[PDB]
Parts: sequence; structure tokens; C-alpha cells
Amino acid sequence: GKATDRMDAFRKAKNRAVHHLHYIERYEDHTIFHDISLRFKRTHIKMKKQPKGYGLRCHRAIITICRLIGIKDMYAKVSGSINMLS
Amino acid sequence: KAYRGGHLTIRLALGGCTNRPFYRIVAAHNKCPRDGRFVEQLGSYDPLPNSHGEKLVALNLDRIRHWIGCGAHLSKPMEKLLGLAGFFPLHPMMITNAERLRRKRAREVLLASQK
Amino acid sequence: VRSSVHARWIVGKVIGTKMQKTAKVRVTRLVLDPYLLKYFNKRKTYFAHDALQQCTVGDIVLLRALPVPRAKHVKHELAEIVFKVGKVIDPVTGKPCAGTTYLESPLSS
Amino acid sequence: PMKGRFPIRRTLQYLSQGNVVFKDSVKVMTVNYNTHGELGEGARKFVFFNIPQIQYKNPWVQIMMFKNMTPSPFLRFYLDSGEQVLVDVETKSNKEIMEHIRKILGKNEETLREEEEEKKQLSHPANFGPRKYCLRECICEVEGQVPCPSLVPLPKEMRGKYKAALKA
Amino acid sequence: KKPTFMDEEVQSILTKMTGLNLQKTFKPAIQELKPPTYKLMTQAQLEEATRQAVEAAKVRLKMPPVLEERVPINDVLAEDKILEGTETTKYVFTDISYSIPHRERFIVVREPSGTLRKASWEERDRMIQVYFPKEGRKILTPIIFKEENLRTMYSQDRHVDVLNLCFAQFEPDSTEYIKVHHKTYEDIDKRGKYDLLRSTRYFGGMVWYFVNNKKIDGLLIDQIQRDLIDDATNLVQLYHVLHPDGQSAQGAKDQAAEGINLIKVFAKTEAQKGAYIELTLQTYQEALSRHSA
RNA sequence: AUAGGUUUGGUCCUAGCCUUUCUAUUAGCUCUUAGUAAGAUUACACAUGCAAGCAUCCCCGUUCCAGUGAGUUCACCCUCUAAAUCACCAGAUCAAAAGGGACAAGCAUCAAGCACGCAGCAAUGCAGCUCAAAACGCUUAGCCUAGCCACACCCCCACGGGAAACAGCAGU
Ligand code: FES
Ligand SMILES: [Mg+2]
Ligand SMILES: [Mg+2]
Ligand SMILES: [Mg+2]
Ligand SMILES: [Mg+2]
Ligand SMILES: [Mg+2]
Ligand SMILES: [Mg+2]
Repeated sequence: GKATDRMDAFRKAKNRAVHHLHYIERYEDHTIFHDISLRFKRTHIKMKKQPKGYGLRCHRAIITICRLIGIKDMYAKVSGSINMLS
Repeated sequence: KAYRGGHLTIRLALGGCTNRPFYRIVAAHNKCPRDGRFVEQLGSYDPLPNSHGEKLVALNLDRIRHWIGCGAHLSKPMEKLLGLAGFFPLHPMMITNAERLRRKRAREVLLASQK
Repeated sequence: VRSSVHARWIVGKVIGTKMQKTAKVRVTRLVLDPYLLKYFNKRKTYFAHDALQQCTVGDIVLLRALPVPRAKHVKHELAEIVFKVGKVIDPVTGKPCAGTTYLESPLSS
Repeated sequence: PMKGRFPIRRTLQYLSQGNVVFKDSVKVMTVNYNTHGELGEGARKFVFFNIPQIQYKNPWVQIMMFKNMTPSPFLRFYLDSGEQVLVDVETKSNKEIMEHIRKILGKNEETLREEEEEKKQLSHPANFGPRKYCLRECICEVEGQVPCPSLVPLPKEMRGKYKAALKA
Repeated sequence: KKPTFMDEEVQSILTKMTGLNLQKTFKPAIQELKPPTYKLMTQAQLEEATRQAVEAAKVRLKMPPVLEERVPINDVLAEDKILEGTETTKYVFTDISYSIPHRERFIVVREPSGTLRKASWEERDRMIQVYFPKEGRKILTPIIFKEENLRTMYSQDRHVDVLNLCFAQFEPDSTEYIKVHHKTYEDIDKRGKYDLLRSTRYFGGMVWYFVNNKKIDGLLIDQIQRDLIDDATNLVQLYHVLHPDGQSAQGAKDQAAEGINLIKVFAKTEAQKGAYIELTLQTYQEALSRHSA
């Protein structure tokens, strides 16, 4: 969200997000279905499927996004540029 | 450390902490430091009575026999431990110290009764 | 049997015959790289006594350890010439070969 | 990512996954193979895959490769007695070659497990010493024994600082 | 003679009675977890894998042996009275030679009285634990085996856990081992929880105990209620084998009992709840005919 | 690394620096008790006391233990085989010297070393040997820690010399 005012930016961003929802498949409703190594632009994300009770050992932003998605257990290493948007 | 002479001795290496003695019956070169290098660890000896009032002695009897055959000597404490265990005859000084203790306690009892 | 030379049997390549009755042999061993965990060739030089002087630069030879070193560097003796340079005989068929081509067809016998 | 094709070959797991451990007689292994020819594919894959495992399991055996020196691939083992074992590997796959060499010159599972047990013999459970060698460092770690003075102070009657007072 | 717990026929009967529930045998364990691994399998491959798991479950359910209570060790080796009073504490000397069975190690005790005796069974087990520590065994007897805690575990229905702790802590011939196993069997009998031990290696021991004590009435009742009439028939046959000169076995021999007839004979003879067993068998047969016809 | 801060008017990328964590020494401020472990900065100079006796005389020991880290691929495996233990011998154990192999870091602006090889019984002959897959060289460092290596005032050694020795304990 872009805005001259912080609250307007928040409102714009959070209202636009709900129209652009992904659906993430969670294995047993707590983790991902398999290890994922990907590179988006210059950011590498290496996510590992983990057993129950392992926790979210991820970049803090990934922890937030995973709590939103519904993932409880996963490891994640972010290499390359740590650009938040990428 | 290339040593001159010397011989293997089955002896007690003192570990433990202050006021907490504990011994490792080891077969070690007699010239080596008391708690230093050793050839083989043949057992252990806990001089402090445990919860059950027992002094735990462990003897690796097969290896003790092997080293005595190979020509290892025995420090007097280890000789006395084996004598207690029955592996060897009771040490002459074990018997004699028992006799001296008997005589001392006889003296004590006789004097106390006289008093 | 009770030889004091560490390397009892070594296969190497002759890299020099400039010394009388001695053949300089280059023996390569695969040595693991601790970091890359990949096997690379580590080459060492061995002097091999050659009484008949029957070694030619490029011959693959099998050296047997002498019971004792016969010189400051000659601890091995030329046990065999496994692959004479340019005169290889295919051990499988015993026929002379020139690289991957049979000089005599194995069907000859 | 790991460099090269089949980077699994550069892992300790893969190197230790080999099952060929030569008898003490084997000293040299010369692997002659051709870089081309569909009949030498087994030998090519053998050198590509299994030679690292054989060398890892047998660090003291000189393994030496030769390329396009003879029309057909073959292994040749030079043993300590002076014997030579020729193993023609043409038309065999690398797995078949590994099985054959294991059968003819490799230690059997019985021998390997007896060697493992012989090694196990060294680490006596009842020995006290540094963690690198022994399960326990002191008898104080054994429950029921007098505990370590560092953790639980000894009775004053068991401390020499007060035996001395009593004797004074 | 009478068959023993380790005879092949009894082993077969007891294994069949136990069963091989894969879910229960390989129930997920609450332990440190590693990420799972996934394999693509055909139907034939899946059948092979399940067969291997069945073999593994058989290995895992291999029944522990039933050993008579060990006799106390009382053997004085020497009586050196000269040592009397020299030391005020016992010495316990252990042979820690690696290649010796723990029932063949020499563990002697020199007493303050100068007596060189052989270590009692409790001292032997304690010293073997001290010097060759075993996983899951403790030198000082855990308090869980006190009755006040055993009853808590029973109330939580952790009889299998109690048996596991007992088998880890004590030896099969141990007085404590036998006592705790018998107490667990008795509580299972009283509370009718014979299913807690099914598909576990302790079902054979429980069955053997009940048969030898002539109290298999409850187990027969439970098996009939659960429809395992083959198991009930084998149990009655085993009872007859272990009591050949028994009223029930002799009556069955006099008549021609070859199954539910055997169970009915047992209900009529040598049963403390024969009427209840007959009622349960009648109900089972009635339901069988009901949903058959 | 689960990362974070910092370039710009701003964004993205690369990139260095720094923060967050765990140790060890020292310093400031502060500090109640008990148990245990550890304990000069200096291979600089040492006051003083003690640290090797035993034993019917011979012998044996004072070559060990204890210390230090100056120097430094003498430590590890194989062969051979001394000294030592097994009351004598036995081969067993342990382990020198010698032979073979393996074995720290940095600098290639240290790239050539300069006899570093071989054969012969010898006489003597051949001209070889190491090295960019790091020879030769300079610098740094005790190490691979049940402990091992090296040193023991210096001249690497110690006949000899310089000189009069705590790198044994306590202490200065
Ligand atoms: S370490 Fe065992 S008594 Fe302290
Ligand atoms: Mg401070
Ligand atoms: Mg310059
Ligand atoms: Mg230095
Ligand atoms: Mg000085
Ligand atoms: Mg000097
Ligand atoms: Mg001092």
C-alpha cells in the first residue's frame, strides 16, 4: 500500500491483500509437503519440512507469514538479498 | 617419554576430587606419573562406602591375570585388595595389622575394666 | 616378507631411465580431499633397480619392495613390466594391441 | 548447490555406502577401461561411481586407472603373495563388477562383523576416564555412591579440614 | 511331562492368541522426531513392505521367557576370622571381564566379620548395573514399583508401561519381576482389561499365569464377547493340556468336544463363573445365527 | 544465523563495517557465606629454607616424580632389535637406536637448489638428484591432550668455555 499517510497505507494494503489470497496446501495442517529451494530475483529461500513440535525456525517475516498461513513447523534459511518484498 | 628400565606395575591411580578419593586399578609403567599414562585399566576401587555401606571394588580378573603373567608387579595396596577379594592369600601385613589391632583393643578393654 | 620398505607392491610409470640399472617410476595414489571429498591423484617418485635395463620411459611397471634399501633412494626392484610402451598385449586375449585396436585379431587362434 | 554431476559421490554417506573391503592380500588394483564403446559402459560407470567407495573402504590399496590402453576393459589386482587376479569386466555393469570383486577378493560379512566386535572389545563399559574413551569419568556419577563434592558438599566429618580440627 | 512356556505348541497357541495388530505394535512413539521419508510404491511393493512390517512385529512381540523364581544365593567361600573387626564396611569385588555372561561373573563380598561370601542376587544385579550399565535400568529400585504408584499407573491403564519398566529394571527370575508381573496380571483380571496386553509380548505371560492359576474364566469371557472364539478354543485346549488330570479336561475327553463344545465343557466344569460364560457363549451364538441367517 | 543496522533524493543489486550469541584475560565500580575446579605476563635476575634416600657396609635410587613452552614436522604406523620386567631361562610384555612411510600455518615479491644421484666387491664409471603437484628459503607456532614432543642458565651438543644457574615447592 502506498499513501501519504501511514494509516491510509495500512488500510489500502490490507484491503488489497484479501483480493489476492493464495491458498497454501499444508501437510497434516502443520507444515509443508516437501522441501522447497527457490530463488526469487536475488533471494534464495530454502524451506525444510519438519516434524510436529519442531516450531517455526524461519526468518522473522517468514514466521509471521507462516502463522498467518497456518503452518506450525518448518525450517527456513534465506540466502542472498534479504529484500522483504522479494 | 623414553624411559630407562622400569617395569609394569598394577597399581592404584588416584582420581576423584578433594576429600572424595577414588582409584583406578591400572597396569602402568612404574616410572610413569601416578595419574599419568597407563597401559590398561584393570579395575576401580571406591574407598568411600556407598548408600549400602559397600566399598565397590571392580577387578578385571582376566586382564589382571594376563598382566601378572606378562610380568607386571603389584603395589601393596593392590596386593591387599586382591587378598581381601580372595584372589591372593591374605597379605602378611593384613594379618599382622589385624593382630596388632586385636592387641591394642585388648589393652583398651583390660585398662577400661581395671578402671 | 619382513621387508622394512613400507610400499610392498606399487604400480607406476617410468619417467626416467637416465641412471644405470635404475628406473625412476612415478606412482600415483588416489588421496581423498578432506574438503571437497573428491579423490585426486597424488604422485610420488620411486627409484626401481632394473638389472637388465629393460625399462623404457612410458612403461607401466610393477615394483616389489626390496628386503632392504640397496641405495639411499632405491628401495624397490622392477618386479614386472605390466604395459610396455607401445607394445601392449591385451591381458584378456593375449594379443598385441595398438590402443583400442587389435593388431592381431583374437580370432587368429 | 554442490558442484559437478552426481555430487552425491562427494558425500561421506555415499563413500561409506560401499560394501567392498579387500582382504589384506590385495595391494594394487589397476582399472583399465575405455572412454568410449558401448561395451565399456559398465567399467566407465564403475570408475565414475564405485572407485571412490572402494578407495574409501581400502585406504591403503593403490588404485590406478588407465584409459584406452587395451581394446577391452578389465581390472587387475596385484596381491601381496605376488599373485595377479585378472577380472575382465567387458559387458558387465558397474554393480555386477562390484559384486564380482567383492565375491572374489572382498572380506565377507562374517569377517567384517567379527572385526567390528573385536573393535568393540576395547571400550570396556566398566572403565572410568575422559569422555573421549569412557562412558563415565568418575564413580561419583554412579547413583548411590558418594556424590561429587563440587555438586554436594561432603559431611564435615568426611572433610579433612575438620578431621584436623578433631585431631587438634 | 507337562509342557513349559517355551514349548513350540504353547508358543504357537499363545502367539495366535496374542495377534499381530500392526497399528498397536508400531503405534507412534512419543520421542525425538525426525522428518519422515516418502516412497512411491506399487501394490506389490506395498504388500512386500507390509509383509516385512509383519515380520518385524513378530520379532518385536517375541514373548519374554517365564522363569521360576531364582533361589537365594548363600555360599560362603572363606571364613578368615583374622580380618574380623579390621574393617567396618563391606567390600564388594566384581569380575568385570568383558567376555563373561552376567550370570557367570564372580561377584563376591568380604564382610566386616571376615566372611568371603558370594554376592546375593540383589547385589549381583546392582553391581552388574554399576559396571555394565544397561539402558533403562537404575541401580536404586525406582519408586514406581511401590504399590501406591503401581495402582496409579493401573488406574491410568498403563499396565503395558508397568510391564515394560519391570522388564527393563528387574531380571525375569527376579522376585520383584515376578511379583510386579503377577500383580499386573491380577489387576488386569479384576478390571477386565485383557485387551491392553493384546498384540504385546506380555499377553503370552499373562495367559500362562492365568492358566497355571486356573483363573482363565475372565479371559474366556472377554474373548467370546470380542468374538475371538478360535482364541477361546485354543485357550481351553491349552488349559486342558496344562491340567490333563482335571475335571474339565477329563469330561471333555469322555465326551466329544472339538471347539465351542470344549468351551461349554469348560464352562460346566472347572469354572468359577461357569453360568456367566454360558450366558456369554449363548449370546455370541445367537448373534452369529442372527446375522448369518 | 531465523538474522539485524549502515551507502542514496529514492529503489534494486553487490559489497565492507558494525549489532545480537558463547567463552577467556585485564580494567573501572561493587562484593555476604559454603563446596569444588583453576591460578606470575616474562626460557629475565634470584636472598632465604626445604625438594633423595634406603640399607648390616656391597649395591640400588638420586636418569624417576616435579617444572617450563625457548626451540620445533625427534610424537604416529611398519621392519629389525637393544636396554628393562617375568626369583634363573622362557618366548610374553615394554620399548631405545637404525631402516621405510605419514605428519603445523603464512609468504612464490623465497623459483630455482648447487651435488643435492646411480651402478660396482673394490678400483672406478655414468651425470645424475629435488622442484610451480611448491624443491631451496624467511617468518610464526609447543602438539594430533587418558597424554605426547622438546628443553633443563647460554655456546643446537657440552670434552671445553662463558659463568656460578628455583622453567622443583614456598618466596623475592
Ligand atoms: S569427578 Fe567424581 S568425585 Fe568429583
Ligand atoms: Mg572483574
Ligand atoms: Mg616486495
Ligand atoms: Mg615459540
Ligand atoms: Mg633460570
Ligand atoms: Mg644446554
Ligand atoms: Mg617457584
